[PDB]
Amino acid sequence: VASFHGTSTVANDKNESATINNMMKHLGRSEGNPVFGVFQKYLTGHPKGAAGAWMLNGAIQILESGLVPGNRNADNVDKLLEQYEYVLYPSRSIQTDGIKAVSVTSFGFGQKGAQAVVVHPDYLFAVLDRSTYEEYATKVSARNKKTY
Amino acid sequence: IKEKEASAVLQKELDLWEAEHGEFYAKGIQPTFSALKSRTYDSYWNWARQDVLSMYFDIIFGKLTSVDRETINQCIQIMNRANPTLIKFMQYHIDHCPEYKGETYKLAKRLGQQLIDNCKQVLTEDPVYKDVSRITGPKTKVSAKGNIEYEETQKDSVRKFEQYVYEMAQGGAMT
Amino acid sequence: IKEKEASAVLQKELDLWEAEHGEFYAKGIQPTFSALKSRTYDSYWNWAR
Amino acid sequence: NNPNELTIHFGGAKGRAIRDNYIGMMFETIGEDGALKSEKIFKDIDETTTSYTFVSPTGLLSATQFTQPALTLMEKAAYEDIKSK
Amino acid sequence: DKTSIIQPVSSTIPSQTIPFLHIQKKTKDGWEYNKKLSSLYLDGLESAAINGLTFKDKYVLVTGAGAGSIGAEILQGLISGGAKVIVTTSRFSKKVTEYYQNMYARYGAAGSTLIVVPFNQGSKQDVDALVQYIYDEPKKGGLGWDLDAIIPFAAIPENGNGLDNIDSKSEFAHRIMLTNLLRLLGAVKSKKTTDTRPAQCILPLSPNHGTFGFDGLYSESKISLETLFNRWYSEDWGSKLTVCGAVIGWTRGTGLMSANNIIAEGIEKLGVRTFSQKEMAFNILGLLTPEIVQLCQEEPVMADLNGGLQFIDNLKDFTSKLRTDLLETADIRRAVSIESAIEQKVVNGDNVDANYSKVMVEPRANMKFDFPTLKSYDEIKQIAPELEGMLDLENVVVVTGFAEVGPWGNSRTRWEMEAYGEFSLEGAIEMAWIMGFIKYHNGNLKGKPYSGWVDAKTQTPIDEKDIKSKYEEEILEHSGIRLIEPELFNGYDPKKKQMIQEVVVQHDLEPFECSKETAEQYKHEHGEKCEIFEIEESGEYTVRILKGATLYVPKALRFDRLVAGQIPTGWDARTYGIPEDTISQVDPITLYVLVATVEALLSAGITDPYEFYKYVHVSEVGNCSGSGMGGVSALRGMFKDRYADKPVQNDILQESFINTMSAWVNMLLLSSSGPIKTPVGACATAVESVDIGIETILSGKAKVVLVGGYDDFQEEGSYEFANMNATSNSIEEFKHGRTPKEMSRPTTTTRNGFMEAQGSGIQVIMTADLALKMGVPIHAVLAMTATATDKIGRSVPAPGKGILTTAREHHGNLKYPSPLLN
Amino acid sequence: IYDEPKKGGLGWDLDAIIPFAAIPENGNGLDNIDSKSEFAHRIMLTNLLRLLGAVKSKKTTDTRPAQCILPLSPNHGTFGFDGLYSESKISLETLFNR
Amino acid sequence: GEKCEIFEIEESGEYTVRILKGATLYVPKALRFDRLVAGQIPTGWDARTY
Ligand SMILES: NC(=O)c1ccc[n+]([C@@H]2O[C@H](COP(=O)([O-])OP(=O)(O)OC[C@H]3O[C@@H](n4cnc5c(N)ncnc54)[C@H](OP(=O)(O)O)[C@@H]3O)[C@@H](O)[C@H]2O)c1
Repeated sequence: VASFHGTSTVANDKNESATINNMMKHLGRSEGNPVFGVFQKYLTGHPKGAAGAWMLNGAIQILESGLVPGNRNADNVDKLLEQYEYVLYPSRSIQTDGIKAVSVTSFGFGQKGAQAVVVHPDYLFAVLDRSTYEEYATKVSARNKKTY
Repeated sequence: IKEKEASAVLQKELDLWEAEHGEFYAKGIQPTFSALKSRTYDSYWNWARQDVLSMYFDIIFGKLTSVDRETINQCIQIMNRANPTLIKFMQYHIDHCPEYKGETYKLAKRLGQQLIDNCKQVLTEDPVYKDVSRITGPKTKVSAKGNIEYEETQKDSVRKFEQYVYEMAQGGAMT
Repeated sequence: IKEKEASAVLQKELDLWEAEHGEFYAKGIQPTFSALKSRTYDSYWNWAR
Repeated sequence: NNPNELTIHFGGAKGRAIRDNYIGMMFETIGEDGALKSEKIFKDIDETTTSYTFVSPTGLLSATQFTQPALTLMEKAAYEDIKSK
Repeated sequence: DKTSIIQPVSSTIPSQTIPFLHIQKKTKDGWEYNKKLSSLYLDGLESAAINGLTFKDKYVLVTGAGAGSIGAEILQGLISGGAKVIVTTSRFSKKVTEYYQNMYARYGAAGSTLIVVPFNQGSKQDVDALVQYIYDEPKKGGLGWDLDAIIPFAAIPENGNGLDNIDSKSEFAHRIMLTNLLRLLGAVKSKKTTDTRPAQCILPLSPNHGTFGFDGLYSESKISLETLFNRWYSEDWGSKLTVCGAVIGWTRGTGLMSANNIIAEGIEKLGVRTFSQKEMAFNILGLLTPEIVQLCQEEPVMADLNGGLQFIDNLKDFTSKLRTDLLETADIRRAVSIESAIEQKVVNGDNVDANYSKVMVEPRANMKFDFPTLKSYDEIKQIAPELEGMLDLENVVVVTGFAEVGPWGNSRTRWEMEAYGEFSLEGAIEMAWIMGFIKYHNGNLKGKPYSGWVDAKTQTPIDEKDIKSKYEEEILEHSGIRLIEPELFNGYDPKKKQMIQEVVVQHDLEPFECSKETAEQYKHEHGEKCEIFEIEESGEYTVRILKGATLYVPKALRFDRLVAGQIPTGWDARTYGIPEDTISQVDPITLYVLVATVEALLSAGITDPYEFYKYVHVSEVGNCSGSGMGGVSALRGMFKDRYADKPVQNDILQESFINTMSAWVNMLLLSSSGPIKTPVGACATAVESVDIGIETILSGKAKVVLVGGYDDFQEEGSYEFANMNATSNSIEEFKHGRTPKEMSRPTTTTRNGFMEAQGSGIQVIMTADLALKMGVPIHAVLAMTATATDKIGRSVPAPGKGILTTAREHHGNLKYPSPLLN
Repeated sequence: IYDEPKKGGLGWDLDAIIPFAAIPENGNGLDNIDSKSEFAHRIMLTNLLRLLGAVKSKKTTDTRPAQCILPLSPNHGTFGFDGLYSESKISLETLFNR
Repeated sequence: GEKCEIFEIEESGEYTVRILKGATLYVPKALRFDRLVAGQIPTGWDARTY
């Protein structure tokens, strides 16, 4: 996915897609493998300060469940964005079979933009041997009941 | 006093309209069209890739088996929007659809290959409206308790419009 | 000022009727029947002679 | 009002009574075969095409088949008005 | 896909048998079934069945296509073929247009375009304006279209208005169906100029002219539509319009007159047939085949889709007795059942009959916490092959916790309202709890001992199910993007935004009494332009302002931005446990940051903050969070409030800061000494904070660091965002008929700016090995993070593509690929 | 008509109705259905039916039926530009089934 | 609210307004403050010089 900043403004919604398309182009995405656009600002609004946090929780919840939310106000995607092949603009929640990693780009005044990338927790657990993983799992279980 | 009686004049004018026409008519003729409220819906080029995908997982999650009629309905709907980019979008997905992960993937990869081959033909050909949904007829029964329920169940002899037209051919003059 | 704008309200109300219906219709629906204006004609017994 | 595109419509009777004129236009371009190939100008117009569209990005007044009628009309108009005097 | 039919259905028509869908042809005697035309029509329908229709470059107006109506089913047909459709809704709301949008996303064939417009067919003035909006040029706001086919189906359900009760609803219905429908055609004709593109009208005729009962003017409306056939000859518009009348038969559809779905099964037993809505859509879409089209272009065409019902004498009596017998079986099978039930309840006694009714199970809510589900090890070795022993755990950041406080409540009740659009049961009692709808009362409740959920307003017990059915209306009414409610903002009423006006007095005011030092300050700050005089009986002075002084008159002005994503109305921290003292002191946004942080740590499986110090030193628990412009409520206090000398907290300036939030966090929860930093990226500030968190942790400066963002919405911030033309004007959204919950429109072709909201957001990131050594839930792995400055300019608000540089690399020659990727 | 003389009525009871009143409207083709046309439609149909729906209500005894006479026409739009004259006079035939 | 009146000047179109008894006004005032010292930038500093 690419959790877009997506502040429903004229310039932002095109510039963000432009950057995503160009950077997925330069890195050589396999043609016809676009990243999905999720646009929480449709639903939550734009928390002028904390936009990135909502976007990042969205990214992590996505990594966990595998669902991909949709812009349920995607009335009609602007014609200009068809030129950005390497992106997709869903408007309907689509539960997929699992997501590897999610991008989070957010743009600010005075040209301080930023981008985070959240890879799935599973690929972390595979760096470590069996005993450590199983022993960690037990402590997690215990903590889970305690927090519950 | 002057506007207070001229207002009474236009009131004795207006009440005539309502007296002759009645309320509901006056409430209903309230003009509501405003060009600013139009909503043009165009971006099919995006919904196409949306729907290809939504099918791609509905298949593997078993929520749409190939035998179904709705899968074919929307596959027709897909190819009604085929773009040279749509072919690539489907092709990559089918190429990397991992079969070893289960059996539904094989179904998905194969149906996808079929649809890809089809859109490669219907490409550049004019969109077509071809309904495939199952024909349904009325069936109203009353419960053994006595409740009147109306069920529009599927016909068993008339399932495709190919058959519906033949049924319409037999008519009722000789019924 | 109060009746001068409420009169404007009922005017923006009334003009809707005419705009939707047009003039001739509004001029024609003017009710004209009044039982007092009846004219019964009976006295045949005199017209005969 | 020089537009950038024109869509001809073959509507009812007289609509069909026009697209037949377009169909009847059969020009010749001597190919490598040399045969007098009475070939069609508008391969896009047939007995099925209901309406045909012209496009000129600059403006229809620049398309050769439309500009030169405009020119010959304006010139003959000026000439005739002059001769009237 | 393109099969080929050799045996046209025309040959399947039984001899001298009238089909169910036949075209009629007019003769001097009248209309009668023609075999040739109807055979043609059926052949086109069969071709459409096995191959299909196409309406590419077909410009159509469709009216009265409400959801669940016939007109809605031909829309799926028009779009799927490639039409250019105008639609119309007698009423326009959110659910209407989104239904249309779902339709267009599910059947929007390439090239097809849909247009939803509000239009009441009852208004002469709506019809005047609509075709103008259709035939006028885009440069004047029109559409440049040219209608090829009109489908004016709109009609009113009027019923029970017999001949003597023709009421206003009846006259209005007659207007909608006939005397305004004809005006629509008489307009479209006028708008036409070329006689090559005739607009095929489709007229929803009916076979029942007063043959049914009490329907008001429905009859002499639908029957007056037939005059067009003769008028197509009599009048001059024979080439502008071509009439193609359809006689829609028994449709077992909704609305209109569906009042009879129960007797359809009955009358179908006479060998007569009804139709579903899709079937009737197909039967009419058949009236657009390119050959029927031509056929209409020279002859008015009566099309009888009535499925042979016209061969039933006194169909009224038939249907009446069918419905009568149906009700007579229903009621007797009901009453005899009731009687035999009560007879048993008497004989067997009312003590065992309750035991026949099974004791059903009431459901509760099962709010767990449910750390992300751990797959098994060997299983994970399949998702990832030999990635083992490769990464240094001590240098991998991992978000171990997170939480929010947003207009949809916490991170769960937002994710649900997002991914599901509807609250589950648990996610509904939670939103009730944080909105202050229910309160877990315990102990004795009106004498009885009680331990369960209770209403908050009347304090009466409520089961876990009635939560949704009872509050879901209010929750969705007071949560998320909505019009701004002033009680959340100290009386900030956008309709009456207050301002003070610099005004010079022209006549000295009346002398008023005041205090001593106040009078002194007045004199010192007004000069001789005022007077002060002591009241020897009081010691307090009088003061009179003189002509020429400058006064400040209050005023208000109707503001535009009436929408903002408020925190769920009724949210209060006491529900979480923040002591009333801190509440009374600090800026509201600090409350948000605290209530976020606590449950963030909770989401990390951390009960008390001090648990960290069991595995890490105190100087290694930082807080790299920070706002964009946090404290606006206190900046207001120190700038615009003190200037008014309203009673203001003395030390407000300590909260006006941006690091003052993380200050309170450390002061109230962590009491740590790790690296505090505080970014400000006002819009993109919560992501740069994460970059800071990583450069912190990987540096070894800290092993745990809170990282997030937060900000508060207030008046002075909104007004100035408006004057920059950044947020979408609310008034201009309501002229465009956009409801509040839908004017935040990312990527939309008609987007108009953003919609600001408030709240916070927190994440407790952490070294990897420390995470799995504490045993916390590793929710994620922040692989990359960066920021960038875009390019030289002269306008701050315009963004740029600087962030692209996270992906730039070198592509000169790849004969030797970099072995380092393998 | 149906009220009593003591209340100013007539005590009559109509045995037959002949509602012929109509407007000369002409030249109002299909595109120029104007206010005069809507008024004419009102006079000829949607107010004529109301007259009968009223007389029915005023009746109480089913022995004296009021024979309506309806000025139908054989030309349903077969002539030229007469406005709503057609779908007025032709809507009068629905009564038979009604 | 009603606590004031507005009336148009038909000769000007611009209105008169009279405030009525009971309205809330905002009178200016001043008060001698304490902190009269701060490390100003050298008086006369101006960027144009740079
Ligand atoms: N279905 C049948 O069995 C049958 C039988 C004989 C004839 N017909 C004809 O076929 C058509 C289909 O009707 P139906 O019975 O299937 O469904 P219906 O319930 O008659 O459909 C009514 C539709 O008309 C629109 N509408 C209502 N009032 C309106 C107004 N004042 N202005 C503009 N539009 C208005 C509504 O659209 P919004 O909700 O978007 O406002 C609504 O969806 C009818 O017009 C009828 O003449 C149908």
